Amino acid sequence: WKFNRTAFLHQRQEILQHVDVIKNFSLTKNSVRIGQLMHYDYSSHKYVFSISNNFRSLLPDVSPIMNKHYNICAVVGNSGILTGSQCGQEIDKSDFVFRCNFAPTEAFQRDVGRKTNLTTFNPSILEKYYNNLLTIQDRNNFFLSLKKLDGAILWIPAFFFHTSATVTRTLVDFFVEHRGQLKVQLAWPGNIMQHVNRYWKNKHLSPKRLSTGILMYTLASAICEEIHLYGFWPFGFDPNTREDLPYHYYDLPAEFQLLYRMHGEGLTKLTLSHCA
Amino acid sequence: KWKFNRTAFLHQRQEILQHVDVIKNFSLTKNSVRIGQLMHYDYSSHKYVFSISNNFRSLLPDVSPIMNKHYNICAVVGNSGILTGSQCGQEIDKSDFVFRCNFAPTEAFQRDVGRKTNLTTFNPSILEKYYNNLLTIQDRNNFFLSLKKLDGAILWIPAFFFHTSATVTRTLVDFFVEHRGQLKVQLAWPGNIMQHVNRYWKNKHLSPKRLSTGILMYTLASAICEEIHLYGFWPFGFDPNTREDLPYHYYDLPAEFQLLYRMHGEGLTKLTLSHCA
Ligand SMILES: *[C@@H]1O[C@H](CO)[C@@H](O[C@@H]2O[C@H](CO)[C@@H](O[C@@H]3O[C@H](CO[C@H]4O[C@H](CO)[C@@H](O)[C@H](O)[C@@H]4O)[C@@H](O)[C@H](O)[C@@H]3O)[C@H](O)[C@H]2NC(C)=O)[C@H](O)[C@H]1NC(C)=O
Ligand SMILES: *[C@@H]1O[C@H](CO[C@@H]2O[C@@H](C)[C@@H](O)[C@@H](O)[C@@H]2O)[C@@H](O[C@@H]2O[C@H](CO)[C@@H](O[C@@H]3O[C@H](CO)[C@@H](O)[C@H](O)[C@@H]3O)[C@H](O)[C@H]2NC(C)=O)[C@H](O)[C@H]1NC(C)=O
Ligand SMILES: *[C@@H]1O[C@H](CO)[C@@H](O[C@@H]2O[C@H](CO)[C@@H](O)[C@H](O)[C@H]2NC(C)=O)[C@H](O)[C@H]1NC(C)=O
Ligand SMILES: *[C@@H]1O[C@H](CO)[C@@H](O[C@@H]2O[C@H](CO)[C@@H](O)[C@H](O)[C@H]2NC(C)=O)[C@H](O)[C@H]1NC(C)=O
Ligand SMILES: *[C@@H]1O[C@H](CO)[C@@H](O[C@@H]2O[C@H](CO)[C@@H](O)[C@H](O)[C@H]2NC(C)=O)[C@H](O)[C@H]1NC(C)=O
Ligand SMILES: *[C@@H]1O[C@H](CO)[C@@H](O[C@@H]2O[C@H](CO)[C@@H](O)[C@H](O)[C@H]2NC(C)=O)[C@H](O)[C@H]1NC(C)=O
Ligand SMILES: *[C@@H]1O[C@H](CO)[C@@H](O[C@@H]2O[C@H](CO)[C@@H](O)[C@H](O)[C@H]2NC(C)=O)[C@H](O)[C@H]1NC(C)=O
Ligand SMILES: *[C@@H]1O[C@H](CO)[C@@H](O)[C@H](O)[C@H]1NC(C)=O
Repeated sequence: WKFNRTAFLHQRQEILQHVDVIKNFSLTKNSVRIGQLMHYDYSSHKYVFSISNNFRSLLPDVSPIMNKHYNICAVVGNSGILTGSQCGQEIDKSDFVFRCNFAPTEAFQRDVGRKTNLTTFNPSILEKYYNNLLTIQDRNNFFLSLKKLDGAILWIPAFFFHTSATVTRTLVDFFVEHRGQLKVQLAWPGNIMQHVNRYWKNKHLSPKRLSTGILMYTLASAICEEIHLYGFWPFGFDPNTREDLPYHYYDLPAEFQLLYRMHGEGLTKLTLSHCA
Repeated sequence: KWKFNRTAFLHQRQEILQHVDVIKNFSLTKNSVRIGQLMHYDYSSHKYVFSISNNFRSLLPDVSPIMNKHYNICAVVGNSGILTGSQCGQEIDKSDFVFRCNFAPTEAFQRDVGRKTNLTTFNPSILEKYYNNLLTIQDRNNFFLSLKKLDGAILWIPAFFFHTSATVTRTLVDFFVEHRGQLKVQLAWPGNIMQHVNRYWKNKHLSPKRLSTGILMYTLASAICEEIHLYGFWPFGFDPNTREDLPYHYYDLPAEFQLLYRMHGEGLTKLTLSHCA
C-alpha cells in the first residue's frame, strides 16, 4: 500500500465543499438559543427537544477542532478482526486516535491500544451499561470511565434518534452537577447528517443510516494529513484464516466496500491483518 | 342518616398533627434542599437516587403552600366509577376546597364530579401514559393547556415515591423551567414523607407496602379542613345499591376503603356511596 497524498488532499477539498466540518463537528454556545427546538436527523420531524440553560452551558465556545492538525490519525472501529491483531503499538504511534461508542481499551490494549483522543457516545449507552445513572454505584462507574479519558473529546450525537431524548436529559444533568471536575471535552453535533450524506451520495453509498465509521472518516479528513483505519470488517470470519470472529472485539457491507475502494486508490490504509 | 361528630374529628386532627408535621411534609421548599443532595424513593430500594439540580430547586416554593390556610368544608374526590351518574357535581362544588387525584379530568364529567379544583395530585408517570413524554409540539401544547385550566390550584407532584418516576421528573422539571412565569399553577413537591405518614396510620390497623393517595389526601385535608367529605372512593366493580357493573374509573385497594368506612361510621368524615340529593 502506498499513500497517494495528492489524491487524499483532493478528497479533503471535495469533502469540505459539501460539509463545513469544523462547524458541523459541534454546536457552540452562540449557535443555539435557550428555548430553540431541535429536530432529530433520523426520526419523524414531529419529535422535538428544547434547549435548556443547562444544555447550552455544556456546549463549547469554539469548535474543539478549530486550528488542529494532526499528521497520522487512526480511526478504530469495533470489529472482532482486531482480536489477536497486536495493532496496539501501531495505533498508539498515531498522533490522534478516534474510537467508536465508548469502546473499552483497558483489557484490550495489545490489540486496540490505549491512546484515546476522541470517542463517540450514543446516549443509549447510559441505559444499556450504566442503568440510567440511577444509583450511586452507576454514577461512580460513569464518573470513573470519564476520568480515564482525561482530555479526550467526547462526541455525543444527541439529535440522531428521538429515543435518545430522555437519556440526554440525564447526561446533561450529570454533566452540570459534575462541572469543573473532569477534563473531558464535550462536543455535541447538531443536525448534520443531511449535509454529510450529500457528499457520500455521489460516491454511490446510499443507506438508511450512514455508519459512525464513515462519519468518523469524514471528520478525520478535515484534520488529519493521513488516515489509517483499523477494526472495519463487517463479516464474522477472518479474511486470512477464515476461522470465526466475534462480531465485536470486546464480546454494514456497503460501507466497507467503499473503504476498500479508497484503500485501493491510496486515500487511506484499511488494515485487515495482524500488525506485529 | 350520617351525623358529623365534630368533637371526635377535632380529636383525630389533634392526634394526626402531633405525629405528622403536615404543613412541613406537604412540600419541599427552596431552603430545605441543597443543590447536589441525593433524594431516595419512599417505595423503592434505597439504592436508587435522584440528584437535586439548580432547576428542580428553582421550581420549589419558598414557604409551604398550605401554611395558615383554613377551610370549612373540604371535598376529597377519588376516581372510582361510582361517581358516574351520581350528580355529585353541585354538592362537590359547594365545598370551600376540593382535592382531586391524578390529574383527573372534569370538563366532560362536571355534572357527576364538579369543575372546582384547588389541589390535584400528579404522578409524573402521567406524562408517559397520556402526553407521550412531551416529545412533540402537539403533546407539549396539550400539557400546557391542561395546566392553564387549573388556574391557581396547587399541583402536588410526588416525585420521590417510585424510582420509575426518575426520567419523567427530568422532563417535567425541564418543561416547567422553560415555561416559567406563564402559568399561575402553584407547584408543590413532597419529599420523603411516607415513613412518617404510614406510622400514624399503622396503629389504626392499615398495613400496606404502598399507602393509597386517598388516605394521604385525607391526612393533608385533616390539617386544613374543618369537615371532610369523601367522594369517589369505592374499590369494587359493582354498584352498592343496584349491583350493576361499574367502570373502574369514572372517565374510562380494599384495605383503605374498610378504614374510611369505619371513620364514616364514627362520624369523622362523610363517605358518599350513592347518588347526591
Ligand atoms: C415530615 O415531618 C416530620 C415530623 O412528622 C419530620 O420529622 C422530623 O424531622 C427532623 C429533621 O430530620 C427530625 O430531627 C431529628 O431528631 C432526631 C431525634 O431522635 C428522634 O428519633 C426518632 C425520630 O424518628 C424518635 O425516637 C424521636 O423523634 C427522637 O427524637 C435526631 O437524631 C436528629 O439529629 C434530628 O434533630 C425529627 O426527629 C423528625 N421527627 C420525627 C417524629 O420523626 C420530617 O423531617 C418531615 N419530612 C419532610 C420531607 O418534610
Ligand atoms: C508526517 O508523517 C509523514 C509520513 O510518516 C511515515 O508514515 C507514518 C504512518 C509513520 O509510519 C511514520 O513513522 C513514517 O515517517 C512524515 O514524512 C516522512 O518523513 C521522514 C523523515 O522524518 C522521511 O524519511 C526519511 O527519508 C529520507 C529520504 O528518503 C532519508 O534519507 C531519511 O533518513 C529518512 O528515512 C520520509 O520520506 C517521509 N515519509 C513519507 C511517506 O513521505 C512526516 O515527517 C511527518 N511530519 C511531521 C511534522 O511529523
Ligand atoms: C453544517 O455545515 C453546513 C454546510 O456548510 C451548514 O449548512 C449551511 O448553513 C448555512 C447557514 O449558516 C446556510 O445558509 C447554507 O446555505 C448552508 N450551506 C449548505 C451547503 O448547505 C450547516 O449550517 C452546518 N450545520 C451545523 C449544525 O453546523
Ligand atoms: C491523545 O490522547 C492521549 C491520551 O490517551 C494523549 O496522550 C497522553 O498525553 C498525556 C499528557 O502529556 C501523557 O501524560 C499520557 O501518558 C499520554 N497517554 C498515552 C496513552 O499516550 C495525547 O497527548 C493526545 N494527543 C493529542 C494531540 O491530543
Ligand atoms: C362522638 O365521639 C366521641 C369520641 O369517640 C364520643 O364520646 C365518647 O363516648 C363514649 C361513650 O360511648 C365515652 O365513654 C367516652 O368517654 C367519650 N370520649 C371522650 C373523649 O369524651 C361521643 O359520644 C360521640 N358522639 C355521638 C353523637 O355519637
Ligand atoms: C361551615 O359549614 C357548615 C355547613 O354548611 C355550616 O353550618 C350549617 O349552616 C347551614 C346554613 O348556614 C345550615 O343549613 C346547617 O344546618 C348548619 N349545620 C350545622 C351542623 O351546624 C357552618 O355555619 C359553616 N361555618 C362557617 C361558614 O364559618
Ligand atoms: C378553589 O378553586 C376554584 C377554581 O376551581 C376557585 O373558584 C374560582 O374563583 C375565581 C376567582 O375568585 C372565579 O372568577 C371563578 O369563577 C371561580 N371558579 C369556580 C369554578 O368556582 C376557588 O376560588 C378556589 N378556592 C380557594 C383557593 O379557596
Ligand atoms: C493518485 O496519484 C497517482 C500517482 O500515484 C496520480 O497519477 C493520480 O492521478 C492520483 N489520483 C487519482 C484519482 O488516481
